[PDB]
Amino acid sequence: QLNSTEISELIKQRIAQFNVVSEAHNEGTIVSVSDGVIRIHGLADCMQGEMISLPGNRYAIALN
Amino acid sequence: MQLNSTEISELIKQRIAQFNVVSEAHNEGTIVSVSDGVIRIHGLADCMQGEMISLPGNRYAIALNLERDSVGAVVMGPYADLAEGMKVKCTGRILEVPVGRGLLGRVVNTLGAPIDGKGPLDHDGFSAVEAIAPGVIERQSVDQPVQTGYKAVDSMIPIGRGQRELIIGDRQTGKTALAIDAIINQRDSGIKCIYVAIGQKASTISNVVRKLEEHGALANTIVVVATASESAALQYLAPYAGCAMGEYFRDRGEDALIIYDDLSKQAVAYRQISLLLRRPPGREAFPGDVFYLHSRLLERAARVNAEYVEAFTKGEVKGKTGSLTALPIIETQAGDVSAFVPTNVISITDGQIFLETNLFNAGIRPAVNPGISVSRVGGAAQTKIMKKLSGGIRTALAQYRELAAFSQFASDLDDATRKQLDHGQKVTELLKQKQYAPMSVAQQSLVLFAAERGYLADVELSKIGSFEAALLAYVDRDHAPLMQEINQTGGYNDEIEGKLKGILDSFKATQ
Amino acid sequence: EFITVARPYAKAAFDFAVEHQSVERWQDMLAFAAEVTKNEQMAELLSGALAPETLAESFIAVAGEQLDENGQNLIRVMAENGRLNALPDVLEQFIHLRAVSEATAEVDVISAAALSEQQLAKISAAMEKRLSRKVKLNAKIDKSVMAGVIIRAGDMVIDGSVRGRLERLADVL
Amino acid sequence: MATGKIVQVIGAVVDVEFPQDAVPRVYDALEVQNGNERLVLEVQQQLGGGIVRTIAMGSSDGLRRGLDVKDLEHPIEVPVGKATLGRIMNVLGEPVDMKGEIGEEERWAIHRAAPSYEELSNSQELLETGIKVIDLMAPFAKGGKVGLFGGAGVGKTVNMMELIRNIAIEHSGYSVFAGVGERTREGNDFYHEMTDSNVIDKVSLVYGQMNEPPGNRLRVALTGLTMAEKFRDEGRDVLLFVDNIYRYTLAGTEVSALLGRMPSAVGYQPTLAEEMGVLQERITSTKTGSITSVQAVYVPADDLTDPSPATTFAHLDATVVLSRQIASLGIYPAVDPLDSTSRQLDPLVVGQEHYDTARGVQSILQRYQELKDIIAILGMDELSEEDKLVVARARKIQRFLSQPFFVAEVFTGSPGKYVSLKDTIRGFKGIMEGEYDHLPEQAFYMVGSIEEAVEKAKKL
Amino acid sequence: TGKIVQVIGAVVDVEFPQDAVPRVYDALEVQNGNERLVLEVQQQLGGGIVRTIAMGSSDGLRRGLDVKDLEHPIEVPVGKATLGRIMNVLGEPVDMKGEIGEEERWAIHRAAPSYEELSNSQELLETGIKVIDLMAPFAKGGKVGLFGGAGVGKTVNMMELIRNIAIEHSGYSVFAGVGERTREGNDFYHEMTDSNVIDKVSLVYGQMNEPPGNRLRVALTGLTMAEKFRDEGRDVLLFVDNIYRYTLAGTEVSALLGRMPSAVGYQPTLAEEMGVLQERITSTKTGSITSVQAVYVPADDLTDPSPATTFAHLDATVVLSRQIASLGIYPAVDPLDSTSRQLDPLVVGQEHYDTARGVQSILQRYQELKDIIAILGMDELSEEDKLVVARARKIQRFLSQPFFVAEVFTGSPGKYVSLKDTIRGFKGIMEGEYDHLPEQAFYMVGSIEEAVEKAKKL
Amino acid sequence: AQAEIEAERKRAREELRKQVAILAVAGAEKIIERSVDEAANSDIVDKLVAEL
Amino acid sequence: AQAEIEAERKRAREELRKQVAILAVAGAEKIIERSVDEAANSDIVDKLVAEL
Ligand SMILES: Nc1ncnc2c1ncn2[C@@H]1O[C@H](COP(=O)(O)OP(=O)(O)OP(=O)(O)O)[C@@H](O)[C@H]1O
Ligand SMILES: Nc1ncnc2c1ncn2[C@@H]1O[C@H](COP(=O)(O)OP(=O)(O)O)[C@@H](O)[C@H]1O
Ligand SMILES: Nc1ncnc2c1ncn2[C@@H]1O[C@H](COP(=O)(O)OP(=O)(O)O)[C@@H](O)[C@H]1O
Ligand SMILES: [Mg+2]
Ligand SMILES: [Mg+2]
Repeated sequence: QLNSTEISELIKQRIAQFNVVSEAHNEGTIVSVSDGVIRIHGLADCMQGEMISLPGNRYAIALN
Repeated sequence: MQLNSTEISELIKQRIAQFNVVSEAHNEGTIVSVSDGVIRIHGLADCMQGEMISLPGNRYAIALNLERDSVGAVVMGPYADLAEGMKVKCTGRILEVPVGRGLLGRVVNTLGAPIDGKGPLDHDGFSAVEAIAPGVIERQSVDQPVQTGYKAVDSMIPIGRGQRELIIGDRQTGKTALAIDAIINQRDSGIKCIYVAIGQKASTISNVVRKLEEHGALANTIVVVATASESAALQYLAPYAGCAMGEYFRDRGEDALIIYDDLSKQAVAYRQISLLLRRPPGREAFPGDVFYLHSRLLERAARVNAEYVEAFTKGEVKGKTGSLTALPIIETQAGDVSAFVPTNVISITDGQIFLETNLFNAGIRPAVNPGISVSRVGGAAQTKIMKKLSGGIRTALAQYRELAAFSQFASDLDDATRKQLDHGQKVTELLKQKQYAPMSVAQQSLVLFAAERGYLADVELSKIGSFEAALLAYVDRDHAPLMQEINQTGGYNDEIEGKLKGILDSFKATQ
Repeated sequence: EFITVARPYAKAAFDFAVEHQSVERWQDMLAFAAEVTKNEQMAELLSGALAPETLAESFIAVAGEQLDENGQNLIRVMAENGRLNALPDVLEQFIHLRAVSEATAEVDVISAAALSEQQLAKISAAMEKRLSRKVKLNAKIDKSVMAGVIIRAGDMVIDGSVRGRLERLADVL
Repeated sequence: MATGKIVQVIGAVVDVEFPQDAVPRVYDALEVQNGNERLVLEVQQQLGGGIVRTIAMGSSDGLRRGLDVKDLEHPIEVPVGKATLGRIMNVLGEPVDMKGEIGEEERWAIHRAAPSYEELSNSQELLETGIKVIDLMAPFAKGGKVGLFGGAGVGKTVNMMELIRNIAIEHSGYSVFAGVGERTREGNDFYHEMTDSNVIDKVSLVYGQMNEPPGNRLRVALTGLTMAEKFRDEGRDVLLFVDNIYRYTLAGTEVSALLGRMPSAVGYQPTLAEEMGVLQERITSTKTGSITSVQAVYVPADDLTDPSPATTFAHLDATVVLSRQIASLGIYPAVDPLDSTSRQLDPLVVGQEHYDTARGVQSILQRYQELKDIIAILGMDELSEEDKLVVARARKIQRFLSQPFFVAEVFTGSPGKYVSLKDTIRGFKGIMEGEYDHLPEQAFYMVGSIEEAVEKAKKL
Repeated sequence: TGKIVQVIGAVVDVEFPQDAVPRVYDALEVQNGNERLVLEVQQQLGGGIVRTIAMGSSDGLRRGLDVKDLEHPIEVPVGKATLGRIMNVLGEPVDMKGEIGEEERWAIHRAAPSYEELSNSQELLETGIKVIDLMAPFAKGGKVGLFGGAGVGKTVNMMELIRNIAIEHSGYSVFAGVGERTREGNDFYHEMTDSNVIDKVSLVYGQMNEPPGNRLRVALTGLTMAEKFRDEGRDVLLFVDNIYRYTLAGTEVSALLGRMPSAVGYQPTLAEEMGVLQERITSTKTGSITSVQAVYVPADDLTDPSPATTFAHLDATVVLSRQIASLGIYPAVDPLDSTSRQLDPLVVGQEHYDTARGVQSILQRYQELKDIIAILGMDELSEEDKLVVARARKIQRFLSQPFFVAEVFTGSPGKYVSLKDTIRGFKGIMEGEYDHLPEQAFYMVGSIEEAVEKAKKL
Repeated sequence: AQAEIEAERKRAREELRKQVAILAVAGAEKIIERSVDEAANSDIVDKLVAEL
Repeated sequence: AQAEIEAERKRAREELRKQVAILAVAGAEKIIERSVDEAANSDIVDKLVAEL
């Protein structure tokens, strides 16, 4: 039994509104960083192989 | 007379009087799981890693994990009778062991509980089982010899106070023989000895203790034992409990000697503890940190300088350097010194004595294989006389043992290789020695003179043992005081070399 | 056991209830939701491989005691992840977080025989100095101890039982 | 009354759920009615929540979830004592021959601690088997372990019967034979080979052969051991045979895989050395008695480095190797003197005369090996007259290692002999040092002592 | 501000407020009893949790302790003031002298120099060791690696290189002891101090006593000091006492950081952990680092992932072997496996190159004959293959040399052999002009003249 | 042989001490269970609450 | 010497029986700060003497 990026304040948001108010599908937020892999939460419209643009001028490739 | 009931009764009465009826607050938890020796405790908010947790009965568990919600611990004893729901209590203590000079001559469980029937310990407080060795600036270079009894190791593989020196070989090769013959010899040289038996058969341990008592050595040794039956956690933690007792003498400016009977069986017990906790194994299925296991252990065998002893002992002891010598024993399958764990340990110690089973079966005992055995401190750990007489002898025999295997058919310079593989072979015939017969440095020194200076070119192999048996009595009759003189001092002079030829000649002409 | 996966949901529900002052309603809502999870016919459904939204909507139907927006939204979030069985633990950790925030404690006092109701006052007063919290005693009677008293407050115990004294002496010898 | 309920069933593993306060301890037994007949479960692990994971001492087909499980408060208990002599029992100590109830008076739990350090016997004695080859080349320590590396066709079981007999008649001990995971056919024909040599009255049998579930083959070794421990407590000297220790290791590996523990060195369980030591450590001498053991060993892939052989060899004291060749010569027992070994052969323990005599006969035989190698290629005449002498003496020694067993009379008709160690020393001292050179080599074959070889020669 | 929430071995988990979470590689501080413990954060997990490695003994840590977020990476003293002194991994002074009077502190995590800045230098560097500078010569500013199992002589060789280069060299020098014996660090510290070269050497020690965090990060500290000396415009010597312990300390920590195992239990990031270090130890246009690295080979297996991924990062690779040391032939270098980038006709000249290639050719032809020699004996050899075998064994002996630091082991005094003096001797042995001497005439001598002499005395 | 006698002395002495010690605790337990009465129980608890 | 050990053992055992009744009482009255009379417990101490 282990969590899957269900964490206090995201859950609280969903408590107050389960049907997320329509939000940009063209952006998300980093939730984890390790060894060169970042986990992003959101990005409903991300496509596999797409380039994701980070602060600074850097990019990541969406693979999972 | 000395079973006075008054003595016993006052012993008990003093404890009854020395009893604190006062209640104390403590932190509590519940056992939630039990399997294969691992406990999973829920609660213990105030548990700290490495701590001793006390279970019902009188037994302890060691905390290995502090998960977000549960404490993972291993049980140091029989675990079968625990059950979910039982309460446990957190002591305030990181794992501890009784230490002192009162342990000398006692057989002791790895937790310090005496297992000979002789009753409670007298001891000078407790010492933490897990520690970090003295740093680079607290050490000193090893400069004092530790005489075993054996011509082979005292001359080819010298050992010094503060050194760590692996004994490695196959099974039934004389590893334990050599180690307890090293103990027995310190009987009379102010070194305290310690013998840790890990995973051995209980009858063999009783036999070893009986032999130590036979030769009068037991009064000077601590015996820590964790037999093949006992829980893997006790075998895993046995040698740290032994080093915790050896370090008592080191930090007080004395000298000690410690023998880990099988550090292969400690590695196996740790591999078990580690696979039962689901850790990903590596080469040969050993855990990732099986190097760090032996590393943080043997790095405690050290020599510490006078300032460290002063600082530690609060100025009680001045101008003395303590030390702790180690002789770990490793076991190799089929003569493989290039396995995972034997090579992990060859990499931590300051040398190795490799006992080869071919030499051992051919009667060459101790079966020291030169050219695989080495001493990384070298001559600096010998007496001056021995340091001069021995020299390159081990590389001489490494030469010889390639050359005699290549020239399996025939030879060249037949006269030259005749007088070479005469002595390069009568050396091997010379260094063999009986068990329980140690011979002082004086006796080993003139023998290495005889061998090294060419006097044995005049003798057939079958005569060597007779030759030495006669010479060591000759010099006990005629040159009686030079022996006393070399035993005290390192003793080398051109006077001594001249007199040591005058010793040869007067005997060589009168066997 | 769901002790570890309950923590996020307990904290989120408590924070939400605190902001909106309805802590006392949220505790009742969680108590009822945990009670419907123990039912014989529902605990069968929760084990099936129903899709999350269908399991939630068939679980929501069995509870009209939930404030329609947020109390049901918690159920929906939990059902997404497949954690509805964690409710009986979200409840207990909610109660614990509440007791922390309201600085309250509940200490058990175990005795060989009931105390004089003047003793209890002193014990409670002393504990309220041992702890910052307002205490609530729940004394009990046990015959294994035979004199003195055990005070257990969370996972800290203060043991003054004669039984403990005997079995602590026996080890001195 | 019964308080648990089955929760999972997977192969031989069963998980049962108890009330939170009444969870069974580890190694406690449980029982359930698997249809018409009860089935016994042994607890292995306590998982969280009152669930306890067990292994069935029987086939687990037919088990439903929700079956009621009854908690026996104690480990598996077996009948012990004199009542079990000549009876066959399975892991649970149930009689498995057809002769009815065992009349035992007492039952012991099979899980036990090894003798404490202060119980061990303060001396190092030897066991006199009465077989010349064994007593000379590979003496048995009283309370030791002994490996038996013979193959098949060489007469392992007739040697076992010879020991079972001699340790009952010459000493006054009993014996136990634990069949760990071996062919049923062998067990049946062994039970018959004993019943018609009258030794069956002096041995206790327990059998967990290959057909049985893993839980049976795992513990059956402990049942035999806890019967031998009962005979030991009575002050006797016992002899415990384990028909294959390798199959005990393999049953451990199977059960370990069933429980889901991570694989260790070559696939073996992680607990390998502890599982072996907790068995091998219970059989030792003791101030009141002793258990000796003769254990058939099998080496996988002929690899003496494999973890299972490597772990067992740490516990063996002696080691007798049987040879097809020595049997093809018609010499029995077929023990090989050059590969057989014992670590009791040292002057400090066995004495200087015995040690040097054994080393003597060994040197003679291993020289005769190279001589007989020469002969086959260059013919006999190439040999010196010293070499012809060594051949003539080696052949006499090789004969004199034969013996007539009491148990072999069915075969050889000659009455058996029990040869004291003294006599073996005298005889081999003789043959080596040139005495008895004057009488023929057949005067030594299947004789007994040497004061009988002179009398066989007298009239040969 | 943070709380501890887990303690597994050497890795600690800490929980921070949602907006205060530290960055990767920042340093945190805890008060472990009457001690101050430093944690370096490795990963940011979700929810303000951050996972760290303890730069100290992990024992005694409770859950719920308060940890303080220092807002900067681990920083170490650097520059001229760090010279002639021993330092911790955390930059703390570890000899009993006073504090380090440094003017500047640098973070131990840095990017490697740009490709545009690198520099290339064919300037050969002489070492008085026959085998090393016949077979595998190296250059000023290049990397050297000594590969070997346990106990074959890759520390004695490094101390002889220190003797032959780092006393006869003007610039500063740095020594990093990563995961090795403290006895030898003490012996080295006193060998320096008792010859007054200590005050041009900077030492860092993370020896094998210490928990994984120290052995993991202690290499970057030595590199940071060397990089400071490089950027000042100097040229530096950097000796690393066992770089294998830098990745083993990563394997120990890896599984606790929640990363799936890889080929032989190694961390999945082995090649990146190794590259991001080995890439900053290089010379550049502004100054040069010359280095020697001891590289342990586990179980003597040269195809293990950790040695295998290192060969690509070195210019000169000297491969020691046990099957030679156990002949008593020291230094136990294997000439059929040692190699250098610098061994070109255009760099060392045609005669040096040609001698080296002829020596490899002979020793290889000798390897090919060992199986037939072992089965059928030496008499079945062609009449000229016996000559190949004799010259190969003579060459194997002559590759041996007595070192000045190995006097303690063998008594015999050290020798220094110049390059001009060794290619001459090997050209002689190959051309057959010493076929009349016995093999033993060559064992453990200096130049070829000392062999021609030793033959007189047998 | 002399050391082997000293060991036996020590060991018999220890055994003889063990017996008396466990009888001391068992006896104290029986006495306690026989002697307690409500005033003594209150005397214990009322003291422990003061150091609480 | 073993026989002298056995003699001394029987002797001291017959001595200790006096003491066990002392130790049990001292222990009980240590564990409870209330001192206690003998008579109420007589057959307990008398059995303690005997059962050694
Ligand atoms: N110097 C010696 N001379 C003659 N025999 C010896 C000598 N040293 C040891 N032995 C013999 O070798 C045998 C085995 O020795 P020992 O038990 O010490 O080896 P070991 O390595 O301890 O074996 P194990 O590893 O199984 O414990 C002993 O019986 C001993 O008698
Ligand atoms: N001591 C002996 N005396 C006579 N014949 C023997 C003896 N030992 C073995 N044999 C012969 O060898 C056979 C071995 O058969 P058996 O005991 O069943 O061996 P295994 O069980 O190993 O196959 C005997 O049946 C007999 O023919
Ligand atoms: N030139 C040499 N002459 C003699 N012995 C040497 C020489 N070089 C190395 N050795 C031997 O090599 C052994 C291995 O030591 P060391 O170099 O420290 O191994 P490691 O490289 O694992 O640290 C030493 O104990 C020493 O005897
Ligand atoms: Mg041994
Ligand atoms: Mg080194």
